[PDB]
Amino acid sequence: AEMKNLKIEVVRYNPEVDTAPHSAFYEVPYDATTSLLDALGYIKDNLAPDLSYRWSCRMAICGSCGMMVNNVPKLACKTFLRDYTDGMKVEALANFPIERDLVVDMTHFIESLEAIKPYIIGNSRTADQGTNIQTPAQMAKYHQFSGCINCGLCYAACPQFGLNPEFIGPAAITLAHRYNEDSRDHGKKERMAQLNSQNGVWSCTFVGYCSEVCPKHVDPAAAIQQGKVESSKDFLIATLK
Amino acid sequence: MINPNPKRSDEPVFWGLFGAGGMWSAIIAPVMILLVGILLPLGLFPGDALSYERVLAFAQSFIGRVFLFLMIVLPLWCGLHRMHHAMHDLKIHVPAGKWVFYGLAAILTVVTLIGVVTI
Amino acid sequence: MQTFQADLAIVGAGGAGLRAAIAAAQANPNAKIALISKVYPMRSHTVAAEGGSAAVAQDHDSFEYHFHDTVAGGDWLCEQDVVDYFVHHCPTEMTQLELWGCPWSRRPDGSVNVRRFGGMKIERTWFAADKTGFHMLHTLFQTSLQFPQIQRFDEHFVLDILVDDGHVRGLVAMNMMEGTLVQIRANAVVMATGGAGRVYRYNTNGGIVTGDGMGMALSHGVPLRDMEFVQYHPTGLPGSGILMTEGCRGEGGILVNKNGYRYLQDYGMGPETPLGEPKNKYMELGPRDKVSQAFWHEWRKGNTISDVVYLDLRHLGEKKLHERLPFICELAKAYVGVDPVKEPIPVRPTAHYTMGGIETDQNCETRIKGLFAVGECSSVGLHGANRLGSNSLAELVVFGRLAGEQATERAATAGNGNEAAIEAQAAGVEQRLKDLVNQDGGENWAKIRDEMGLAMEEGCGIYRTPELMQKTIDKLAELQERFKRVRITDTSSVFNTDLLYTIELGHGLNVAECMAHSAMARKESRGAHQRLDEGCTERDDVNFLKHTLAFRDADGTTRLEYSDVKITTLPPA
Amino acid sequence: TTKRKPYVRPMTSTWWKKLPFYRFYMLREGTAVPAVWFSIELIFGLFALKNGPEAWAGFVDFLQNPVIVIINLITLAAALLHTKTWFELAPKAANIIVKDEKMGPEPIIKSLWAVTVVATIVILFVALYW
Ligand SMILES: *Cc1cc2c(cc1C)nc1c(=O)[nH]c(=O)nc-1n2C[C@H](O)[C@H](O)[C@H](O)COP(=O)(O)OP(=O)(O)OC[C@H]1O[C@@H](n2cnc3c(N)ncnc32)[C@H](O)[C@@H]1O
Ligand code: SF4
Ligand code: F3S
Ligand code: FES
Repeated sequence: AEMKNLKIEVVRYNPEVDTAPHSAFYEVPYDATTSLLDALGYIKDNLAPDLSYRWSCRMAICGSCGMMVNNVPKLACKTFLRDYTDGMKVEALANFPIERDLVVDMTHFIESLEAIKPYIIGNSRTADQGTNIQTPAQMAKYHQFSGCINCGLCYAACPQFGLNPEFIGPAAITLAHRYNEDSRDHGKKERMAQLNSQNGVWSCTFVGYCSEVCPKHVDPAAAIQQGKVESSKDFLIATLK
Repeated sequence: MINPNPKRSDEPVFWGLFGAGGMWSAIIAPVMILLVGILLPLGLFPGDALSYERVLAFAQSFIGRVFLFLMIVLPLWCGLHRMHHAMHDLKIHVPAGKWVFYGLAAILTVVTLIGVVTI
Repeated sequence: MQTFQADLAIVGAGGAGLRAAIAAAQANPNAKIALISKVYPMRSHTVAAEGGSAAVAQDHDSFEYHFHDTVAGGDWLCEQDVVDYFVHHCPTEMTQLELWGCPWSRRPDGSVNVRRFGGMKIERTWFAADKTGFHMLHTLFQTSLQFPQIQRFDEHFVLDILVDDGHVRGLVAMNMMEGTLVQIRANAVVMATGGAGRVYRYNTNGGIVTGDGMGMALSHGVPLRDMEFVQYHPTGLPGSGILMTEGCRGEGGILVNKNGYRYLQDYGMGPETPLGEPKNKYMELGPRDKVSQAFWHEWRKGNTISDVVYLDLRHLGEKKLHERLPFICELAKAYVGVDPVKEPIPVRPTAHYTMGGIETDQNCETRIKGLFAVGECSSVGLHGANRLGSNSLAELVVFGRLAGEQATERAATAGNGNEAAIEAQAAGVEQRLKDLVNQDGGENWAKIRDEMGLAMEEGCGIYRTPELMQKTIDKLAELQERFKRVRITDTSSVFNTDLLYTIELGHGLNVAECMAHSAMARKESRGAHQRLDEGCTERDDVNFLKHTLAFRDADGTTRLEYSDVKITTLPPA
Repeated sequence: TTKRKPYVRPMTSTWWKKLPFYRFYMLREGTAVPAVWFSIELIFGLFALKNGPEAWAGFVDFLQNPVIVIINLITLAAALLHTKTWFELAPKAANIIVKDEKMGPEPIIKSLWAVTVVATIVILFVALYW
């Protein structure tokens, strides 16, 4: 047959040449299976070979994809042009420094996530002794908070993060929470120092956009909140003794 | 980049009151604005339910002084919390903003505590 | 070039690499290990694994039944001394993953459940719903954060390795953000860079699985073992190639043609089983290849739906679908528009896994002293002519650990090398990068990419013919000429993916020629490698029970050698 | 010297004006103004109640204004929105397992609305039927 075309607006930036973001427009063929990631590949194949963007897996599990689409944080490989016939506008993932085109400086993300210690601490059990015993009951305590693919859409959601780039973030808070609530760990006190910081849970105002854009339904807003409970118990504890 | 030994904050105190305050004004406020803000001045009540002698007969009882202090003070510590943070959100720099808002809350808290031990 | 010293470098932060980094940090607390990758470690292809991972667990299993299931599943091309070590260490590494917090799906009593894959009579695949790769790559990446020994070089694109007098000495990588090169000196290097499945037009893999680690080993005289065995996943979404786990059949799911016939009984995996109870080795849980081949035969008889077949799971139920196939549900819903509860899912075979990889002994060392290979990039000789589904992920951590331990010893007895020689190698990578940047010609790399995919798909497919193979050898050698006329029109330095993809393609051409030449030479039919022509339509243990080694000389001729299969207890028959 | 140019996008005090979800979030914290105004009001009526029926009659005269009846109607709007939204967000602060499954929030939002209905009925009944 004959494929339709969509005027896609993508936000370009080359730090060796521009003084700031420089917009563009590309005619992209499409049908009912074409993603934004399919479009970015096409543009780079036939329209602008110098166009850069992160990607890999193509099936919404890797998390490199992240970028704004009509000012919504979303994964390109799960965004489809069929829904943007009246306009589209890809911008590099919000609240992050832009390094080039659709790629952003994820440094603060990785340092945050590194700063809460996301790994089993204090369990002397050794592989010979067989596995730990943990029910689906103990597992349902944290299982939803474990599906995070470190994509970053919620940092672009969160207006607090935009106002306070020292805020450790929804993801990072959810992850430290995911280990607090695992019956196999014994290192909650090694994490509270970060979570009790002003840049901890207490920089979160329950705006709730984070969980709304999560492509894996982790509900970070639920983890943090539960962390303010906990942070508080710890406040209580410490203060009262 | 990111600190190693950050200062444990103090927000779990305010957040505690703002929590308590937010939950009181969610269950009780709706009926309180109905009664006091609408029925009372519209006389939409049977007989002398909301008449000066009855309201003073209630306010002066023990259960009334406790409820009138909670009705006033807990939503204060919840609203003024939210304002404090609305400020940051709106990028509005208020000097000693922690003192202004929370000091207003304690000011009014004392002022209402004075009131429920009666003038 | 800026230099940094390391006790060992590990290229690739997949499951394999990362386990290697851990072990290597855990074997030498004072080591300074350099783990490098062109993508942040949690973007590695590992994250897309949905089935499970294999290790003997139940009381009625035996290392011998896994041993056997792997040897036989591999058409006896397996180094039986390697497969022995493998199944004997799978239990300890799945357990060690659980000790690190991997959320393995559980039996009600707190024990780890197991389900059935790859045509293994006794079920022994551990899993975390159908997200198992995802839970396994993160458990490892997250657990690695605690070893200061591990220094990462996130989004460094490793260009080449430095070799001299038969020993490896470091590597040259580009800092992808800065566009600068960097020298990493270290006396063991552990390749862990994945398979080469993107050399196919339609594949199951992410955009980064372009083969770079194999192609580097080609350039230093290391030989890709067994590269003609490309396993095809039987159930991939049409067009996208997106993978639908087997765990759609280990849960009872069925494969039907355009007549609703469960055609797979008609091809030696009869009789048909009842909707209710799937039985291992039969029907939709058949031999991998057969389940793919049978698609081809159905397409001959005209029994495909216009061309797909159908994977029906409706008779699975909401609880079971959403508790053990959540991912599969949403994937169907978004890329083909199908509820696995209302409708059936259109699928067909898709290039998936590269059996072949860098040749390694039983220590994952290659012929070059100090250079090791582990993971999908390697061929430690575990899968022979056909990988047992759910054996791959176990490989990553069983041998990942080994590599990590073995690289750690090797670098601790290595002894120095010729500095002027080494730096002259480094200077040699740099020059070559410049020659590529200044190369011109007005050839479009992307168009070469697309043809190389169409050729591998046409000549190195499910069934193979000397005429089409020859045509793909011929197409690829034509493509090798055209690459030299590619012009890299982008000259920037900050995250220049125009340059990098061009580099990944030149690895693909090399690795793909190895596959093509290796298949054209193997005049038999074994495992994934099936030949329609006369005298090559069956296994030939007289003349070909031997590994295919492929080398590449500096004149760009792709030469083959052959080596013997270690047999221990299970003689072919 | 590197060849980078980490372009930082700036955030305006009007960030919430863009996306609707953001706006509903300002609105939901906006209910903070009518809630303290009502607590100011009650303090008035308190100290009017103490200064005798002369002052209390002044107070009821103010409540009738009726611009103050519109404001106190807006206040009854705001307090509902708060209740609606506060009830949705409370359950997330809990992590509860019921036979191997994280539950909520629907069973928690259901109970909170049941209590306020009962509190509203018992309060309307005590201040009016006597
Ligand atoms: C694709 C796939 C594979 C797969 C599967 C499902 C899909 C869609 N399901 C499986 C299953 O159910 N059971 C199983 O046993 N295996 C399954 N597989 C196969 C398996 O996942 C893979 O074969 C295996 O996971 C490979 O992992 P590995 O550790 O070997 O490495 P990788 O994850 O593929 O990542 C490669 C790393 O190398 C780095 N890299 C690549 N090129 C470079 C260069 N040039 N320079 C530096 N680093 C490089 C990557 O960045 C990454 O770190
Ligand atoms: S919670 Fe969701 S949005 Fe946030 S990082 Fe994790 S997967 Fe991404
Ligand atoms: S958007 Fe922000 S304020 Fe908290 S709930 Fe989410 S991190
Ligand atoms: S491709 Fe993996 S997240 Fe978009």
